[PDB]
Amino acid sequence: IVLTQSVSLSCRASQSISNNLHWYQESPRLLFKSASQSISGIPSRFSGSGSGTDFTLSINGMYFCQQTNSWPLTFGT
Amino acid sequence: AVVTQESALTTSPTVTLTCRSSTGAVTTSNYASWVQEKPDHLFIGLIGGTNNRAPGVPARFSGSLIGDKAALTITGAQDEAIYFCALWFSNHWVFGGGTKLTV
Amino acid sequence: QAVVTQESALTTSTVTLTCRSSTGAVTTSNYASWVQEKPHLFIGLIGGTNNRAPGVPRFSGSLIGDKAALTITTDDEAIYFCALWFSNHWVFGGGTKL
Amino acid sequence: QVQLKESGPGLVAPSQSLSISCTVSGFSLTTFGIHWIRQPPGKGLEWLGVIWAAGTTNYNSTLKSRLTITKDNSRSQVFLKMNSLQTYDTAIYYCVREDYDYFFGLDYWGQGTSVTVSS
Amino acid sequence: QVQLKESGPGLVAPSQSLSISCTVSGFSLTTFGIHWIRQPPGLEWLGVIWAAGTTNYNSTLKSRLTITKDNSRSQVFLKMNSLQTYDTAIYYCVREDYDYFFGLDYWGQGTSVTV
Amino acid sequence: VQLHQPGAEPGASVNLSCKASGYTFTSYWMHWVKQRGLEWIGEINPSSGRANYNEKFKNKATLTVDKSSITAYMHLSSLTSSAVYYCHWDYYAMDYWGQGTSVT
Amino acid sequence: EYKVVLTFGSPMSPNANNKQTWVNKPLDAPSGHYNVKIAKDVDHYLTMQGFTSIASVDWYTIDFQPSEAPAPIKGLQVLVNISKKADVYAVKQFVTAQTNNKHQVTSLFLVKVTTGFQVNNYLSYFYRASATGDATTNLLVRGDTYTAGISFTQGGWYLLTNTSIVDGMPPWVWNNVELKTNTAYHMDKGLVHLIMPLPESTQMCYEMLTSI
Amino acid sequence: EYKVVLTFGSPMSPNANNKQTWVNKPLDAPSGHYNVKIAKDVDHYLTMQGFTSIASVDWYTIDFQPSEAPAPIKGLQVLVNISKKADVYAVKQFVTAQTNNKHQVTSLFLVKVTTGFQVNNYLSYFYRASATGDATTNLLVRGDTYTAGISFTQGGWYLLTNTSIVDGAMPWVWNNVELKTNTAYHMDKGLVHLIMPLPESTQMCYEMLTSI
Ligand SMILES: *[C@@H]1O[C@H](CO)[C@@H](O)[C@H](O)[C@H]1NC(C)=O
Repeated sequence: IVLTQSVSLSCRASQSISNNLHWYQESPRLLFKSASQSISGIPSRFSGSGSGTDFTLSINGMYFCQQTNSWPLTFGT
Repeated sequence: AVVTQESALTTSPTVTLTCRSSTGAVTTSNYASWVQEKPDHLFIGLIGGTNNRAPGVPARFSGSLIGDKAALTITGAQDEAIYFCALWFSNHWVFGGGTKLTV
Repeated sequence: QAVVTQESALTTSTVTLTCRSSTGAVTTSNYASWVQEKPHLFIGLIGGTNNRAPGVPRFSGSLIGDKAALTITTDDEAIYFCALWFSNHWVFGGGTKL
Repeated sequence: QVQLKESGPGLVAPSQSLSISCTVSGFSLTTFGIHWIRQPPGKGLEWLGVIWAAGTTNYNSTLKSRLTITKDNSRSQVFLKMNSLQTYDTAIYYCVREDYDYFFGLDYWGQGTSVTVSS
Repeated sequence: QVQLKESGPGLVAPSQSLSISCTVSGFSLTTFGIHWIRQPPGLEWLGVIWAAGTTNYNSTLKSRLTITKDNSRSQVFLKMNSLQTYDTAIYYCVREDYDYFFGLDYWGQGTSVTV
Repeated sequence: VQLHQPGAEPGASVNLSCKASGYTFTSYWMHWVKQRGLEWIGEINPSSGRANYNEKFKNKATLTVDKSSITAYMHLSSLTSSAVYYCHWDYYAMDYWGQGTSVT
Repeated sequence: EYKVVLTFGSPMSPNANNKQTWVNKPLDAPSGHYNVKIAKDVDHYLTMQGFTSIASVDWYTIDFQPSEAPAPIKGLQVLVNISKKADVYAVKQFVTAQTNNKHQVTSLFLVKVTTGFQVNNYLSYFYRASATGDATTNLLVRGDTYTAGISFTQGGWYLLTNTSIVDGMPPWVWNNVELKTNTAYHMDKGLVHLIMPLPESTQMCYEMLTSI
Repeated sequence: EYKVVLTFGSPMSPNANNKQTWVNKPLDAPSGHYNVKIAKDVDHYLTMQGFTSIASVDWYTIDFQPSEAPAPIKGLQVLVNISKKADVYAVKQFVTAQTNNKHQVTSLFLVKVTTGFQVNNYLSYFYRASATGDATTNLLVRGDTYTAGISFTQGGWYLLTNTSIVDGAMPWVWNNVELKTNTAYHMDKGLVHLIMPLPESTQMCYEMLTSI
């Protein structure tokens, strides 16, 4: 699976992966679980959406987008 | 269960027909319905569920529940035929004796 | 839930007593137990058709043919009773006034 | 437009099976149930049976032993099987569509086949 | 050395109640069930309570027969309703093992309940 | 609660390890990452000892976590010419990261 | 009011006798597909969460006296998109009290399909982790969805379901809420067959009404 | 043969409605303690693993008609050490074949305590870790075992259990086997109540034999 990443940060998948895409942001720190669920301790400014294959990030190394639909769970640029 | 209806009625160009039940009070759970019969056995559905009117029926037809008997009221009757009321009894419709409406 | 029949009487000076049932299944489920009698003391002699109660001597149960039977290989004069568990209870036979 | 038509033998001797197939048209047979209403001569209607849209059939209880309603979705043809016929069973037979989801009442009635039983 | 003993009225009138207490000794009621049998002047399976506290009555006699046992007090009671004239006999309470013997071993002397 | 690293740590098999402590839930599939962007290596359940190596990193990495106390042991073999480091042992949320054992 | 002795059929795809049961977790569906909504009116419907296939059904009275089949619940449609695809033949709602002000509702529906249809659904399952010592662990739901296809056969029975968490109770509840993540789900009679598909020929007799 | 209709009571010690169901995994106990064996004779006996509380029992015949409680199964006990502590009133064995070589066998014993007792046993709970993607994930049993006290009440109906993964060909089963730490377990009718304690007053139906 190939995920392309290009404020609103986008990480589009190469194939449908449902909603299995955690966002990862020193040791990288996670932001979202399942691409829409905010994680404990993160500021509420972060937001993550998308459900089928096109996942977007909006905030109001960078921010990797680890999809966990198939081994090996891949990462974005 | 037995559904009993008046044998005859008369009017001129409103009437009320009572669909009495032999078990207990008529409720929305019985899903009353009225089917008018014209000459030559031409049947049609004029009221369903005690509130719902079948497609194409004139707006003058109206039904409701009064007391323990379900009734259908005709406003501004112009309709002379035999009127049958059928009440759902949780497994099978039961059919009342014809009203024998006159105009 | 059937009936059970047993020999009316027997005479001797080895003897066996047979306990047949109307069903005739003669299954191990019957758990036949031959409780004896004395001039009105009823005692436990056998259980399950092959076991024995504590202190019982000669006595030995067996499943002969299709009718549960007992074995006695002058002090044994008794009206032996045969009981056969049906599914929920016991059904005693007439008993044998040996 | 919604239509319902009925075809029946028109005359059957006693103890001879009755076969009538009310071939509905204009409405799908898998959404609206089909009832069987028989109107004896000079009498009020009587319920016979119905075959629901999911195929569960409910008979009039008096006539459950003999009556048997089946259906063929592809050809949209509901069938009625009446065994052990009797003289008093003569009556005009109707097949009626019931909208048990929106209207809840018997909307459209069939023309009717006059089943006569005699010698 | 396991014994038994039943206290019975010894005389009753029809439609009355039969109260017979079958006491135990030399063992415990937490292991063996007590059977209730009668010997009208063969032997009739009246009813039984098991060690675990459930019971079973003759089908034809489930309305009138009630069996109750007192574990610590080592006592068993039988109460008969709608007593009839034909219920005269000596009533026996037999301890059934249903653990290693599947039978009847010790029987109480019995009490002539005469009606 | 926290994953700790046992030291920074060619051809010599070098386990790269990470021990999580103050943990209440055992079986959560500790991951394993190498960053010269991130690249998955494999994952081992702390319980059941089951691993699913990314095939690009099979025959070169062998992960085995201890049983009495959870601790990841990435038995790297035939090391070649960069650093391989952090591991993520998930939880209901927010407990799974450790300092990478940067290898040179 | 009847008793429904359900005889469980073979596992439906993508389930199987040797893998965790899959349930349509969220209330939405992938693009070009719809969820199976048991709808009375537009303001009252219970989405499908846990789908099951019933090989045969044996109805009874409340005292278990043999009885015939019931007429379909009138006014109730298992609409997928706008068009109906099945008839509902029973209903039942398990109201469990997780806490004094936390209630878990698990509606059930035994529906017979009039028109075969296939849909794709976001599926998930119930996972219980491992805890050291005697610490409590919650029978959670995996927050990771996985699109999959569910096939429903014409004229075949099915035991749909729905589960919801309601905080603060109405005096039948028409509340449809997703299967949450990080929320414990105490097991109830209407949820026991959603931890792993039961074998074929397994009977599970239920107390199912025939009206709201 | 009958068709029991159990009515599960409130969870037994140390289980609770808001916690996982504990099961006696190994076949031994700490010093000075014994397991709850269900022994037909000395050679054959199943080690009780799961325990549950039954409030009341209703017996219906095969065609579901009224019937009275049966006599206790003669020859079957529930031995703690060498002393009897209950009678078995209904037995059942749900045989499930994982594959040709591996078969699961869940045996359900319905007992009625004669004398109350309490023993200390090593406990554990069924668990199933989360999985990535859609791979099948097994329903294992934890490895650590938590020593906990178990209590039984005189006269209270109880439903025990015993699961043995009988490898190889086999005809009933008396193979007593531990709950293995890493063997995948299949969910059958005899394990539905061994995930979390069901709510009180829930009627789970079964079909139980009265003999071997
Ligand atoms: C290193 O890895 C091996 C497996 O290849 C393992 O047996 C060993 O315990 C690990 N480290 C230690 C502490 O020796």
